Amino acid sequence: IANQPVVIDNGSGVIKAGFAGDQIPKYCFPNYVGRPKHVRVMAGALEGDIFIGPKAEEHRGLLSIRYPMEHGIVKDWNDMERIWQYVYSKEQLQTFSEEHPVLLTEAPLNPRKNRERAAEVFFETFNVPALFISMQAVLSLYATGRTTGVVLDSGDGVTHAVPIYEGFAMPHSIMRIDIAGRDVSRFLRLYLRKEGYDFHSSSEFEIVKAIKERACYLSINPQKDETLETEKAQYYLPDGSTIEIGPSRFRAPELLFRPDLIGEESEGIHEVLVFAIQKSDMDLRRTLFSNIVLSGGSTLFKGFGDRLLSEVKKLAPKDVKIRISAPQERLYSTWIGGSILASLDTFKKMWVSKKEYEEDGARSIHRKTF
Amino acid sequence: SDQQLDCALDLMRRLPPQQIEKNLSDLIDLVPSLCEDLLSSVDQPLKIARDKVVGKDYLLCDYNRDGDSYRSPWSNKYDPPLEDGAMPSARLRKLEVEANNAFDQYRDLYFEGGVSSVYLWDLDHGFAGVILIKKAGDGSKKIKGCWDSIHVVEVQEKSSGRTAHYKLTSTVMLWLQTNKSGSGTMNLGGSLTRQMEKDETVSDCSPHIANIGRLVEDMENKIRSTLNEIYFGKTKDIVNGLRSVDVIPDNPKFQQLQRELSQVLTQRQI
Amino acid sequence: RVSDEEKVRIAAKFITHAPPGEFNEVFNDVRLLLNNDNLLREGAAHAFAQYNMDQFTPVKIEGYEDQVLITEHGDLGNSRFLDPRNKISFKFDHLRKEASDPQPEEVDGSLKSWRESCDSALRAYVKDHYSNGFCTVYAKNIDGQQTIIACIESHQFQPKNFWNGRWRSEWKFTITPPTAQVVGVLKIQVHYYEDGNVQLVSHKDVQDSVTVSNEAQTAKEFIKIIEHAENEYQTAISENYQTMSDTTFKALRRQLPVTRTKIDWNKILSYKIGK
Repeated sequence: IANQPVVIDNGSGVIKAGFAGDQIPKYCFPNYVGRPKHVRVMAGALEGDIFIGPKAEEHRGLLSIRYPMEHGIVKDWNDMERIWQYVYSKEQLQTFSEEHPVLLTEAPLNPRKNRERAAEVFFETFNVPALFISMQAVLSLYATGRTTGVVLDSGDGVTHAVPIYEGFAMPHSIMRIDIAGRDVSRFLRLYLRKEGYDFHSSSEFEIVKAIKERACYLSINPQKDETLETEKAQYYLPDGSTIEIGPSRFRAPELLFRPDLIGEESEGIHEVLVFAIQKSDMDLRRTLFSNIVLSGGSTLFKGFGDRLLSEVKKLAPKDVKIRISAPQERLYSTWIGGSILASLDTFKKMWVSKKEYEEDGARSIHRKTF
Repeated sequence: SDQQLDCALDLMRRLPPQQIEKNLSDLIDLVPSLCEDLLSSVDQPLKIARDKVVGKDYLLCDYNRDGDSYRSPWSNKYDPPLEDGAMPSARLRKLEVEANNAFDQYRDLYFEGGVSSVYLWDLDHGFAGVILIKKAGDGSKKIKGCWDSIHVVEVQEKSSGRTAHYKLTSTVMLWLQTNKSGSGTMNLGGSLTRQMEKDETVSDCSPHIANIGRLVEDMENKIRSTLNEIYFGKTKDIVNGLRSVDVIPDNPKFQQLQRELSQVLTQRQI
Repeated sequence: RVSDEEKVRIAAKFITHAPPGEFNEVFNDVRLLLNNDNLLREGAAHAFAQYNMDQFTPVKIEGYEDQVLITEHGDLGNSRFLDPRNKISFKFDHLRKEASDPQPEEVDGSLKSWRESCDSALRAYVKDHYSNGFCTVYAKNIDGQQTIIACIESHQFQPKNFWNGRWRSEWKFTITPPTAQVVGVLKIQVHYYEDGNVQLVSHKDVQDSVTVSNEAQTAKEFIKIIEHAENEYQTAISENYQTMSDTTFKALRRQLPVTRTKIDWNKILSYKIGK
């Protein structure tokens, strides 16, 4: 049973899906489960009472949105099962789970219990013929067409700098933080309350994400922007009322570089990138500096790459050629790589078959990934 | 004998840093002509001193010491009492008292224990300080350990514009002992040194010591995180790479992955 | 003026406890320190004997095509060492890297023949644990007692990298019917010296009681004890330190303060506490 395999690229913020050997993921939607706050009085209302994807985006105000996955670690397993069921259902894929092999993705260095429980869901609840979990950095390099280079990424949950050199993903040199787009959105929400405009509701939380996506920019010199007084630019909400954003827009994405502002000890994106290069061998450092690939949604801030280049110039040894490259479609970089990896004839060897899982168990899944 | 000093420094860089005092004393026994050179060049754990008039501990360095006696930062006096010791200026002494008080609150927040000391020696173009800290771990626990600061800073005050070129040289001398988990006992000894220079404009609100402090805080957060990794980056790959039981099953897989990557390599291109 | 006898004792302490990646360099550092060679060269020769036994390092004898570890259990006493696998005596030169001019040895080896079957097994499991692994399983009578003494090591030294990982394993198995007694110590050492030093130093002492049954069983039982112990050791050595050192190293000094805010210097210089 070697049908066209499916590539479900997981993520805390957004979840991508579709078939192998494709240019773009056809099925992209945000990873959450909306449920109705209000009392459904009238007959002929929205049926089901568990909303995922575009229906939930259309009917935000009704639904109490909650995310199942934080920092690449699922909290609510029943919610992720409903999301995966919605992916396979007629509203999105129009396929059965029994036909196609599965390509899953996860952030590196996660708890193994969650990886085991993920496999249990795919093999038992769904009747998958073969499963395969993989890295995000390895796929992003397959999407670009390079083998050597570091992959800095920044989704909604995790930020991790994985160094790879000619098909050798060093498991030891992988740096990681639990600081990312969701924490930046939460930090921007806190700043908007300091400005004046309070947002506490779960449906109203996605307006803060929309403001973060649209009206934000990362300054090169933060001390210079602190001394100067801001212009206070405007933005229209979904309702109609205008909001002067003020200094919150530029101080919000500083969290990624300065993790002390939220109140939690971490390295930072720029430190993690330097740190992933340093932990590798001495001969391979200069090739890793030359090939730095960006990925994820939280790398799309204005003057983000320029700030990363300046931070590398400050920390790294002098007289070294720095190059932070990036693809055009930074959001769909990991999925394209999975679609390429799935289309290859080698893919049959790497996967965990259902028969092999039934015989061995979790140990076979731990062996095949690394 | 310049090669002897190079070898002496090379030897202290390879012997355990836990026994610097014993090995340095023996190294001076073996080379008595280099005694003055080695005492200046070889960094060693900081000595504890006690100010009897105030009833407080201070720390000892080469810079604060003048001859056989050491200026206490609390009383401004040397023990044993020298007749005409090398004191700072009355303005710098007042600044030095404010340094001690500021870095007292510094240490007490980061460690919540141990002892510190701050001494600033007067220069014509500048004011140059030493910030010593010594924190001991839980003695009752089987895991022993300490953390030692040797932040030396040099501030070049400019004439016009009120700006100041800072030059921080920071050493961090650590020894973690780990005796737990019923699996054995490991003792890890670190010693990284990092340099940082900066020109900052002087504020009337915040004095120059606060500007120095900002370098210490940022340096300590970075040195600590750098240290932290140099521990794991080596203790992980090296030890795991030597005795990995999962190396032999993954070696067969890696050889399969070698055929696979090679098939991927051709297909990535076209 | 330090006495010549004082100079040798100072040299001995460094040579007896030097990191094996750079110990031959440490000897060179001690020799490059003190002018005269003969005083250190004579003193180091005795230190090297005691030192190269505690390392468990093998000298390759020219025509064996394998590596025989050297310890206190191989020491014949006449400056020559046993090779219990190939069963030939060899003279180990302690300054020079090689050991040559071997001598065929013949002993009844009744206690020694039993363990050599267990030895040849152990090797295959050593090869399983490490990419490059060498061993020696000494056979000897100790004050009437009957004792197998397997040893394993691993040497991974590179000059350019400035890091050196070294494993040494000591394992004694006393044969007593039915119940046998085991004593073993397990020492790791890693050293990194770039931009400043970091060292891993370790050991685990293990006391175990085993029961003898068969040659196939006793060969696969001791190895099993070693396999589980050395994995549990590496597991703890890797997994505890990556997390627990991070928290205990943090319990001494925290990465940020108790407030989780970078301390304000303006606050420190114009605030009062207490009552």
